[PDB]
Amino acid sequence: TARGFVNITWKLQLRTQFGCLEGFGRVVAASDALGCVKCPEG
Amino acid sequence: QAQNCRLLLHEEATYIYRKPNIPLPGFGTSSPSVPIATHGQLLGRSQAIQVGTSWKPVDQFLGVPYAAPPLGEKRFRAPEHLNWTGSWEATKPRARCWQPGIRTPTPPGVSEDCLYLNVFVPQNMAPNASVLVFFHNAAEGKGSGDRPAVDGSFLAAVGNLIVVTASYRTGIFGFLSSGSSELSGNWGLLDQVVALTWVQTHIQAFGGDPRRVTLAADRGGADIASIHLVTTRAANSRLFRRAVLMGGSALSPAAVIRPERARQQAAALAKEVGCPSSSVQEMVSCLRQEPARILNDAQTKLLAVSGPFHYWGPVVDGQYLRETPARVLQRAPRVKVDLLIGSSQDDGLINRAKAVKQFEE
Amino acid sequence: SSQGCSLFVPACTAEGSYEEVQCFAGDCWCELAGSRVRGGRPRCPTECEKQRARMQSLLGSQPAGSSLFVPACTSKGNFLPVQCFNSECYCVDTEGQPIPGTRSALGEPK
Amino acid sequence: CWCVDEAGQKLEVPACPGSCEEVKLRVLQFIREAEEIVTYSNSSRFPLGESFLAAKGIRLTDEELAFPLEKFLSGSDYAIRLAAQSTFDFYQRRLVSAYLPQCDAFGGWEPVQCHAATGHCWCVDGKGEYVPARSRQIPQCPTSCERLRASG
Amino acid sequence: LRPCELQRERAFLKREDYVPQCAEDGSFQTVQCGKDGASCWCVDADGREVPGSRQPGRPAACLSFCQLQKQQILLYLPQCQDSGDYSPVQCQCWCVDAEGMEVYGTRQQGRPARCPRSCEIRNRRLLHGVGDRSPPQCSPDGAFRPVQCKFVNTTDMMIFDLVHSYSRFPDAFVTFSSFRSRFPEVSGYCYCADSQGRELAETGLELLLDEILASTFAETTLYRILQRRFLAVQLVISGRFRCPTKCEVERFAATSFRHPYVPSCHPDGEYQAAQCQQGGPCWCVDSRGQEIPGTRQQSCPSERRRAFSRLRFGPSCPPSIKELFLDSGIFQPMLQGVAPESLKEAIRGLFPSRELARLALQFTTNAKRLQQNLFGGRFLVKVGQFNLSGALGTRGTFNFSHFFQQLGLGSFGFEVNLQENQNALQFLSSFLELPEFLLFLQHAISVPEDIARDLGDVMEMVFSSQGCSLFVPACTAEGSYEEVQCFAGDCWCAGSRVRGGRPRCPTECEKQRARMQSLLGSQPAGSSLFVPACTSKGNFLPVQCFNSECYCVDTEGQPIPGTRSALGEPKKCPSPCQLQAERAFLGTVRTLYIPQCSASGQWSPVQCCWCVDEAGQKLEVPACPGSCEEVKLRVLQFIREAEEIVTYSNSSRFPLGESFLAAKGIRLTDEELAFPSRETFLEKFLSGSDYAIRLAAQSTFDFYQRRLVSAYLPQCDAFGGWEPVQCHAATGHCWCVDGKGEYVPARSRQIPQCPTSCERLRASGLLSSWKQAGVQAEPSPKDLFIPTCLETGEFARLQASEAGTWCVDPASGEGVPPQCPSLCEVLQS
Amino acid sequence: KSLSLKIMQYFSNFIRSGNPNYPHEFSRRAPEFAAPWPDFVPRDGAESYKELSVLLPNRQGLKKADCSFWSKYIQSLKA
Amino acid sequence: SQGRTSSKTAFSQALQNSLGGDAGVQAAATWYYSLEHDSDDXASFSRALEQATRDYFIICPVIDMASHWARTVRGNVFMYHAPESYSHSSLELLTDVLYAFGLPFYPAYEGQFTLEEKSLSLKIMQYFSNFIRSGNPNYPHEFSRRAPEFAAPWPDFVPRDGAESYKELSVLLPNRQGLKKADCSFWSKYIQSLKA
Ligand SMILES: *[C@@H]1O[C@H](CO)[C@@H](O[C@@H]2O[C@H](CO)[C@@H](O)[C@H](O)[C@H]2NC(C)=O)[C@H](O)[C@H]1NC(C)=O
Ligand SMILES: *[C@@H]1O[C@H](CO)[C@@H](O)[C@H](O)[C@H]1NC(C)=O
Ligand SMILES: *[C@@H]1O[C@H](CO)[C@@H](O)[C@H](O)[C@H]1NC(C)=O
Ligand SMILES: *[C@@H]1O[C@H](CO)[C@@H](O)[C@H](O)[C@H]1NC(C)=O
Ligand SMILES: *[C@@H]1O[C@H](CO)[C@@H](O)[C@H](O)[C@H]1NC(C)=O
Ligand SMILES: *[C@@H]1O[C@H](CO)[C@@H](O)[C@H](O)[C@H]1NC(C)=O
Ligand SMILES: *[C@@H]1O[C@H](CO)[C@@H](O)[C@H](O)[C@H]1NC(C)=O
Repeated sequence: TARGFVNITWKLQLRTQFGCLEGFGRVVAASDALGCVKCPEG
Repeated sequence: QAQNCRLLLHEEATYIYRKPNIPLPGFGTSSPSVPIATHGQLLGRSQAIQVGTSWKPVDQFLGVPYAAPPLGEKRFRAPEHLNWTGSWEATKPRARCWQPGIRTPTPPGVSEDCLYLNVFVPQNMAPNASVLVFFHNAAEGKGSGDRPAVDGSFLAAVGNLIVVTASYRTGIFGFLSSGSSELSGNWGLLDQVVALTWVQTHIQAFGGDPRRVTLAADRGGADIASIHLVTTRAANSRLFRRAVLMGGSALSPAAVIRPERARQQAAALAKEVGCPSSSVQEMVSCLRQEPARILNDAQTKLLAVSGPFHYWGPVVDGQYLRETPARVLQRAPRVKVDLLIGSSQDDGLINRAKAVKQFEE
Repeated sequence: SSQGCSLFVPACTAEGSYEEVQCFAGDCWCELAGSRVRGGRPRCPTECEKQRARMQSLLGSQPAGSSLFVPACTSKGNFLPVQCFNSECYCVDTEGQPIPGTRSALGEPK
Repeated sequence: CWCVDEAGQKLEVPACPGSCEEVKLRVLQFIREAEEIVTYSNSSRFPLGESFLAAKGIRLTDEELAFPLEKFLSGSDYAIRLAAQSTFDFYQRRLVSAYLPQCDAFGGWEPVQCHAATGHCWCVDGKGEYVPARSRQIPQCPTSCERLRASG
Repeated sequence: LRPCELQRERAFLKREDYVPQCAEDGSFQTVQCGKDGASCWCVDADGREVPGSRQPGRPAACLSFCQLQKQQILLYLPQCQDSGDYSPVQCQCWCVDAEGMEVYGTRQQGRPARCPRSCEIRNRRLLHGVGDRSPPQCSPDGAFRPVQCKFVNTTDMMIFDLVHSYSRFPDAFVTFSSFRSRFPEVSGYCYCADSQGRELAETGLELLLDEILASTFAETTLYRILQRRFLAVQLVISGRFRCPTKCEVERFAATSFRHPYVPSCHPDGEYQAAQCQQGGPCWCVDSRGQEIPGTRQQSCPSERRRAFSRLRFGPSCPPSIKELFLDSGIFQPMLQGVAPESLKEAIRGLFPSRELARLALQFTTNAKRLQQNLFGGRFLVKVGQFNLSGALGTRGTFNFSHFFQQLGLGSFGFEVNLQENQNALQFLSSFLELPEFLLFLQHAISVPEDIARDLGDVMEMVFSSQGCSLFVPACTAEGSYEEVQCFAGDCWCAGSRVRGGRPRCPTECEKQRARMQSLLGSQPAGSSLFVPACTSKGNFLPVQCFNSECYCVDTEGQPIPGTRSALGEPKKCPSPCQLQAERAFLGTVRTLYIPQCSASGQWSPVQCCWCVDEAGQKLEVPACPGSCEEVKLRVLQFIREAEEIVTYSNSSRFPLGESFLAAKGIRLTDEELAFPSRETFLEKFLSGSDYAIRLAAQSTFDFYQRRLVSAYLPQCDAFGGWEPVQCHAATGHCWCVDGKGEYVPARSRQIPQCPTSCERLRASGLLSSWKQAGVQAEPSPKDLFIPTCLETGEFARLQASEAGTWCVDPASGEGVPPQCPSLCEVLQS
Repeated sequence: KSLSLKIMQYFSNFIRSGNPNYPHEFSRRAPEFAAPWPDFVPRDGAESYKELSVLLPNRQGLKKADCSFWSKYIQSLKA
Repeated sequence: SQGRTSSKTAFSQALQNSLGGDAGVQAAATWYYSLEHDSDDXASFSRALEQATRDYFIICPVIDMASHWARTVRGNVFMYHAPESYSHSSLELLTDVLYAFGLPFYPAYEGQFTLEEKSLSLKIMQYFSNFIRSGNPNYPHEFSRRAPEFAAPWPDFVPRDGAESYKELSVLLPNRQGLKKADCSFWSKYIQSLKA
């Protein structure tokens, strides 16, 4: 990080495979659209 | 297309609760029998107005008196509280004032008893709504007995405010002064400062707020209206917070007529109709007998700008107005009155006398 | 004939017949004044707009305080449904001609 | 027969679109026009000079060229968009988008409109007119009546 | 002081060959340096040097204190913010100051929602009883107010306690009259304070309180008056209505300590965009001073990108601030009566917060009276002429003696331009008693806080919009908004939009001409100043005169030494070719192309080799074409371009639509489309021009003619000279031209015969005696001759005149170096 | 009908707040229906007003030439 | 050079000398040209006073004479106006005498005049030579009405308010109409009436 930045991942909250914030959990949508609903009380 | 209202909030919130508006005693039905104190019920009517595709119900109290009908011996003297009682049928626009150049025979709905103010209050709105006392003398043609000349329901609805549309007597009837101690005055300016105390007192009965009145006035009658921005009231009871003068100002050349001009500007009238212009007491006591038709065929004759061009306006009388408006405006401000002043290019001293020329022809 | 009057080519309709809307280099005008619209296309003045402009120009001659008929046109250019002159309004057809009947006075729903 | 909008203007039983679907057929037609350009270029029966010359409003008539563009002659922003879509496509899809509104099943505008790609999901009234951002929780906005009721 | 300054001060006095550079906050700079920038080694807060760093130069962004303390533990872990500094709350989930040692009472199970700033701790730490009993004035965000003010008991010189006196006697502070009647022997004392609240050096200014409900005394009108006076006195001292900023304290300290890295800043106060350490690398820097992660060694491309998105959407300036401030005269009179800086900060010192300006503008109702209320009198005007020095000012810590010893009777490295400060302070005075100012506050208060944090930032964004469809800007390398933007035929460089052709940028000459013309409008009538004259293209005219003294000028309008003759006498001064020669000589030996000019001064035909026209402009041993051969090569190249277009289309290599985009100047770039000659073709159309239209028309005609199943090239003689009679070669209307292709005044019979270059010239010289020079150097009226033409048309070999005869070449009436050279003989050389 | 509905809001904001741009005297949210109505300041540099035309554009110097004749010259001639 | 320069007295004196030398005419001119004689800045007072003196002395009388020469017909009239040119001070000659006499072509002033100026001067020299020869700048011979080719025709000055044309001695040499209608209307009608 001292330079302004083994497995290194630079995940940006809003190559380059989309994901989502942990606790939401992605959807069958693989890689494109809308995805990663908020996980319900279940 | 459609009017889309929505609240303003200082910051997001989860639950938002709004308390519904409770109509004041009298409203809610389609005959809003408003009880105004020390008189009784003042029952008007309701009408639904369309602006976009959406309608707003607006209560309309057309023809609410604010002064005894200046007929007969109450002609060239200041107005006074009508002292009515019981139930007023404020559901039909009333007769409009006599104006220069009224086509003969006198058309329907023109008479000296023209001191009536229409009130247009939307159905239900905020507790302390604002008011707009628009001083407008309807023209000869506008108005069909069912509807007022300037409806004002449409400004009331798209502003959520009350719109009082007062009329007032103008011409000789309003302003036949003689600069002297016996007949000087601006009766039409004294009876449009009585349509503002009425709005001061009995507008709480409607949804209005006495502290937010807004004295407006149109072409030519905004030189008369703007004399309130320079007259000194008691200064404890202001009669308006703002002023929307459309087409005039206190500073115009003819905003007030000089006494020596006024004194002779009525001697011409008195001679013209046939009265003896020897002394005011004997002169005015003769005009008080002349029918309005004969007395308004005279002013239109004197008022044409190719011969005399006798314009009648607010004299200075010491009691109500004491100093010329140019000299009053030199003094320092005492109360901050906003102002939305303006004019139109279609205006013009010959356009306002349009009715007089058609009479001269 | 000299009255009035770079790399521009005019368009042509069938059998000569100078085409209405001539375009060039981002301009397009239908010449006649008040037609240059930079980008897009202009609309040829409808019959209404021609009568409006003529009557407006003729208005300048009339003495102040007097008025005459200046038909009002919609945004596209059609005559308004109702044309008033002086307290007497008549509903007009497409080319601004009064419809028989329907000549009520001003200030009453029609 | 055919069907027109409430102004009477021609609209290309012939039951035909609602508030939005017509606004969507325009976008569908637009992409169709853009693809028509790319395939004409691929077939190569038009010169570049023709496109430019039309851009300047100097199209050539087949009457003076008996040997054998309405999109471009009118130098309108729609033509600019169409040409830009055409050229972007050609290069992109030779070696190797347009916002069409989301609609409901009955042809009425869906309350919440999304750009479908890095979307800034605004929401529209019952006639597609936007009513007042890559934000989380793509906003929920009122249907046609929940807007009328909230106002009323 | 702090762990540093004690070490720092000691080194300076002792002269040890290293001074431990430490910034504001009295904390060691992460990257120290040696006595002469030889080897900058980076250290930690204690002052130890990291063993793995001694490199010469500047270490590449050495690790910050938080991590340099974090990784120590590994051989609780601090949570270092992205900037490398401690997070405000560590995590028992307590929170910490900006040094590492936790604030006292903050140990909690969960994260505190918000725990105090650097000031609120000092105030609370004052009630607990460690420090002099005078609470520092805290900014609402929690930081120290820039201008601290602590009263002083004039007797025995002990600070006047305020946590007690204000607590018990809060009414005494309602006004200055009340205060004096309760604590007569108190004389205020205002000073600037750094980020840590520590008193700055030699900036205290002991006011006088003799002649001039809230809480905390940091909101009472006493303070706000007592610091508006201090800032006013500072405007004279320093020139800016504010205390020295975080940058300037470091720069003054760096200049005073003469260490290698002296930070660079501009009177705005913010850190300069790029600070260049002397004796090593430079680098960009942010507002806080943190080096950008790598820059060791403007807004077009974003705007370009955004415009493209608006195209991608397919079919289907600040907000409301230009037409309330700039349109109406609520702003225009504000600047006129110095600098935006002195006007930016003259409304942070006044009205520190928007909730105050609202109060101020409702209790004044009188523009003239405003300056009386704010400063408790006519202070600042009394400050311009130094009437304060005896009235209010007093022995504090600024040494007005030394300040005046350089004057007639700077603070933090500020050069004192005393006349400008007196002008600037006066400017505020009239600006403050200005009726339009009250309206400005009424509007500046309204603007949403998100776009303007405070009234100071309100004012920039309205300065920034002083002037202020489907267009995409072009872009050069590294942003660099391109000079000439084209769209839909328009092309504008930015007061000149011209249709069609690509416009020309205003040369330096034209810019100077316009500036001096505008400055002429101010000058009184009958007086004049220098307005340099520019040629058609834009170059400076060879001779520039001012008044009876004319000096020939070089390329960029700089007088040449010598040649300063008086007006009205022939001045022969370097030809444009020789000026370009000297300019290129200087330019090309100053970086460590040569135009060589004919002896007469004109551009030599061959330049290098290659050949150019008489103006010296580049023209595509190489023999050069004649007057018409070049005009023919142009047409040949044009037909070649048209065929290139047709055979590009026949290759289906170019999208049908792109050629349209060029007409609208939206040629898109291959930086954003790296898939691909594509650019080369689009250069022809991009600048929508008559040439482009002609080329497109020719290409289309060719494509639709020769796909299934012209251009007038001029006729020329054997020597490249224009033929007298030019025919269109097909249904010809055979006009005839002069000796340089310029037409001189129909499918007629007997195609016209028109005179050669000399029969025309001889006929002219016979009819009207417009003779021709023989020597070209101020010929006497005898050196002139009427050309003698032999029969067929060419110039006679030998041309005579009353003064003598000379041999000329029959091609053109131009002499030759000498019997008499004949055509083939002159062509031999 | 659409221009009139932008001027019934300038004249209703004024009746309510005293400043046609803002409908509430305790909320300075800028207006969106039409362009801001600038306060009239008498300075000759710019004394803006509102041209009640279709676009509702602000202008300046209503009648500089003609109302300097009456206000400055003729008023002098009155003496 | 003599030392005495502008002062408070001069401001109200100069205006009086230049425009008066009357009391009502001065008020009218002071309003019309906004000559704030009290304002103590020669930079602006003088710049607004040169305009008044130019209108009164230099440019309206050369329109009054043109109109009176055309009306009570005394022969052709051709009016020209040479717009303000900021370039050539240090020549005590204005842009219509240093174009009508070929100042650009002088050997002394070589390199001081752009080729645009030299071409314009040549066109204007042709206009003035045509006038000197034939009496009508368009036609160089009084017995041949061939239209001029060098520049646009110079229209005869007819005093009708509908169109009273003149030639603007600028680079393009365009014809214009109504040289100074407002200001010379002021001076010729209002002030002249006010003289009585
Ligand atoms: C210089 O400052 C002195 C003292 O501050 C001024 O003297 C005061 O003047 C004001 C009004 O100008 C009076 O209200 C005070 O009573 C005066 N006080 C004293 C002690 O003299 C002085 O006016 C300022 N100006 C000059 C020119 O000296
Ligand atoms: C109204 O009635 C009251 C008595 O209640 C009386 O004193 C007053 O004079 C009356 N006003 C008029 C106009 O009669
Ligand atoms: C607002 O409304 C109530 C009645 O609903 C009125 O009594 C009150 O006085 C009004 N507000 C003020 C400040 O008067
Ligand atoms: C159309 O483009 C495609 C994609 O590059 C290409 O395969 C094909 O050859 C083109 N059409 C023809 C007839 O070449
Ligand atoms: C200031 O010093 C004197 C010294 O005797 C002290 O008594 C006095 O109380 C101090 N000032 C105040 C206001 O207390
Ligand atoms: C003020 O400046 C001079 C400059 O040398 C210094 O000697 C003197 O001690 C200073 N006076 C004070 C009170 O600091
Ligand atoms: C275009 O190409 C075809 C073959 O692909 C050829 O027969 C034709 O002559 C070419 N036309 C031109 C103008 O090059």
